[PDB]
Amino acid sequence: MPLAKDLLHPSPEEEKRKHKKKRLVQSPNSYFMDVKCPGCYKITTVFSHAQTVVLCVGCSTVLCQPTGGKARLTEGCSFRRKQH
Amino acid sequence: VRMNVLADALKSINNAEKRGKRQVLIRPCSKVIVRFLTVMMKHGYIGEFEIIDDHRAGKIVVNLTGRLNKCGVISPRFDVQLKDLEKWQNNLLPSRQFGFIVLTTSAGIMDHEEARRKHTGGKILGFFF
Amino acid sequence: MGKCRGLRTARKLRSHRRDQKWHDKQYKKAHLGTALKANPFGGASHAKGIVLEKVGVEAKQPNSAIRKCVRVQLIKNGKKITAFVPNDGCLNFIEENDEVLVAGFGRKGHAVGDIPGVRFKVVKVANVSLLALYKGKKERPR
Amino acid sequence: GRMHAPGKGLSQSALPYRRSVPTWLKLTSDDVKEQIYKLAKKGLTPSQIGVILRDSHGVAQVRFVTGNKILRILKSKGLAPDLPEDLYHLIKKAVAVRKHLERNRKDKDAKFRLILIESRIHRLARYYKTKRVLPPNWKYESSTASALVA
RNA sequence: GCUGCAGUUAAAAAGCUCGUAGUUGGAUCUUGUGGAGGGUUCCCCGCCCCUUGCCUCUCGGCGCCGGCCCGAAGCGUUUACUUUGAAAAAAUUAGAGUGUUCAAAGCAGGCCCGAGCCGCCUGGAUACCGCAGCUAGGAAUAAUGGAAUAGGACCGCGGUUCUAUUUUGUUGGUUUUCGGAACUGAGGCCAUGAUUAAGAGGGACGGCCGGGGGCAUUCGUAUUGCGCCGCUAGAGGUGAAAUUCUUGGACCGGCGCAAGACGGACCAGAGCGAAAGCAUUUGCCAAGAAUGUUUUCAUUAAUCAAGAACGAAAGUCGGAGGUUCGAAGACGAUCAGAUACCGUCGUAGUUCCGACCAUAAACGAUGCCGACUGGCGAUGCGGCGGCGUUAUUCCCAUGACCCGCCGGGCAGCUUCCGGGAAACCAAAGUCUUUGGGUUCCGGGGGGAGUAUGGUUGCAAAGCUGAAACUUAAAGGAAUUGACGGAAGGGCACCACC
Repeated sequence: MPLAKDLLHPSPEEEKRKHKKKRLVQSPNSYFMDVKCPGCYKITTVFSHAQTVVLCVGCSTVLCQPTGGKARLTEGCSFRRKQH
Repeated sequence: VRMNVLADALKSINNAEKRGKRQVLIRPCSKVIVRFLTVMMKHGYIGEFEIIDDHRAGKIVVNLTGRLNKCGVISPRFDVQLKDLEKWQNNLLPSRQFGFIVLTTSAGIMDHEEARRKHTGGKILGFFF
Repeated sequence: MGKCRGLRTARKLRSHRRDQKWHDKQYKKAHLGTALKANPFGGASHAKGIVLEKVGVEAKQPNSAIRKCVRVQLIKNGKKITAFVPNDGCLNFIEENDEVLVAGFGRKGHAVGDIPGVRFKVVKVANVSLLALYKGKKERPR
Repeated sequence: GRMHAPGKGLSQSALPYRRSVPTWLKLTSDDVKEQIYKLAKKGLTPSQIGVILRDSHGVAQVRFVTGNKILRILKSKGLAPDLPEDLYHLIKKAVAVRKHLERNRKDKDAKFRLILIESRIHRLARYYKTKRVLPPNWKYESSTASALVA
């Protein structure tokens, strides 16, 4: 520490690269996403850390896979946040 | 745990002032800490302070100067009856001339100098000088 | 520090102090009364006895001297105490099978100086002081 | 930190300050309710229920599209279980331990760990039973453990 | 040592964990304006919705012109705390007055007139009195309180039941009425009632991780013994020897078999476990930490007398086994002596199964939980971000190597953070500027972990635990010398070759 540093107003990601409950306001580090690949032609919305298999109603019947954190998607783009 | 919130609070601002700082971060924000620091601000030992708001309990940030030497807590909270007063303030203050024992009364939170003019005893919280 | 500072902990304080006071040496003698039972005195400042017989008592090193004490039995206990005799030639003014008056040294339990095994001294032979016998302002009453 | 291990750790969920909808979403309060009731039939318990909504459906959480929690919604029907799943999962674990302990009497480690999980039941029970969520005569024993988990 | 002590090494943290009593416990439920008292807003009436919350009234006063208004009556869910009253024997004490010759005391005494005034004046205060109980005011602080399987509001109505004794002048027979009380239905009116989710805890979920534990199974070499084959004289062992072994042949070399024991190098200031502890293969059985999560519950917590589980090695009891090492014991040396160090032989034990035993330098000689306060480079695990090499199927499956970031873990380096008697320590720091929560424990050195009684154990012992008497030192850290059958250099024919 330079022992005089500001703490009222932090840098956009040089003082918001910190742990999420050590920030001034607590934010998640997760997001939603609007998908719609071909294997299942429907505008699905899915959480980033899936935690469970997300099913498909088309020819496919799998979209995700829950790993140790985020979730590995598949061969279908479909991406957004949106906003959060 | 964090049995007493106010007691953990003052040690930060005590430690911080010694090293040479002028901004701090104290959590988790009790109403009791607010009215304490209000009285401590009037006399002039600290500057204006900003209360950040969270739903959890909030966080408070303070701007301070080297005028403060030390603010301590006294726990557990004893009673005073305006004849016990003189005995307390002798032990806890560097001098008669200045230093301020704080306490809470039914007439609100205030210094000892004010309580004597209202004829109100009550429960003692901390001190500073 | 390192101990309770509650507001309702009067019991845990006043019962702890009442226990840890007994580890003090002084307190433990006063209140058990084992002092009284073990001592040849009843706690009385002086005591009276009858002579048994003169002795010579050797000194502790470095000092070497012979210290010419007496040995005495008491009136009211019948037990035996070994008692020092003060200044030069005062031994002669104590005669065997008479009464004497004893008194502690001034250290209140412990043997004093280079003489071991002695915890008492002698002050009056028979209503007459060792001083006036020694100085010569009185004479033997016999 | 931990209540029967020496450890300390952070992994707690952190919610945003906001709490609108937010805007993007659907299934009015009422839609969410019938979506839930179907799941509880299938044996999905309240913790599982919120997960299976959050992962694949448009909710952030079911506390900002309803004025109630997931459990209170089920309770208002009368379709809530007679003991909390929290208590159930403790008791569910300890029976298998006792089976393994009968099959192997030289697994002192298992015997040790049972003392922890056992005592952790009794502490939890003394929360509910004082709050009038359990009968004030109910106790935990080998026999009552067997019957209540089945 | 409450104010106000100490526990790494000086006396001193239970071996370790669980756990009731006890003690302690997060955040959250109202502010401005005229008059009055004091400044230049701010601290008895009122106002925004509230303002000492209400009504309902009726009996006994105040009013104003039958009619109307406002004091006293029930009280604001309950306590602690604080503030004001009441009620407190004297003496003592504090303390006012008073010249005891001054004082310790004492409660007195002082004035004008020749007596001729037949008198005058004045004191004998006041304070204090732990508690607990009695009284009134305050509403911050700390406990406690309500409608979530609804009942709060209004003369809202019904259904049902009981009862009150007043009046028709009085007294009797009857019937409603009025009042009080009790219970039942359907319907209006409430913004119709849930504070947040602790950088507190519990629980679910996902992918991983580890010489963690239990059970089963697999493998290696060595050691010892046995059989067989080959060659011939010494072999063991030590500082030097000897006991001992040996032409029915040892040692040595080759080949096969059996028994028991044991997991090398790899194996590290690396990992896991509460501690004690835990390394060959593979499978099964249950368990756990960390991390990820916009999931769940909503204070469920912290530390702990009683009580409970685990707890090295040795030892005890009953069975199995017994290669190796080996207390005891028998020998050989060394020594004046040598019950020893050294060599040979060797019982118990060492191993496994079932019961006991509860102790260790069970040592980081350092309680547990929480907050705050420097820098730097690594390592193990999880997650996330990235200019690239690298694996394969040719191509972002997930692998290896490189760089950076975020958690929690074993550790290190660095310094006028600060502390300490110093050694040292980012904790042993934030301590005469002393108070975050809580448990255990210490009081000069011996006597003594002895005496004694209690308790547990088959035994061995464990736990609990004094005094008489004795003594002025015992002990810690550091510095300078001397000494060392300690280490590294150098030197002398009073040293050697």
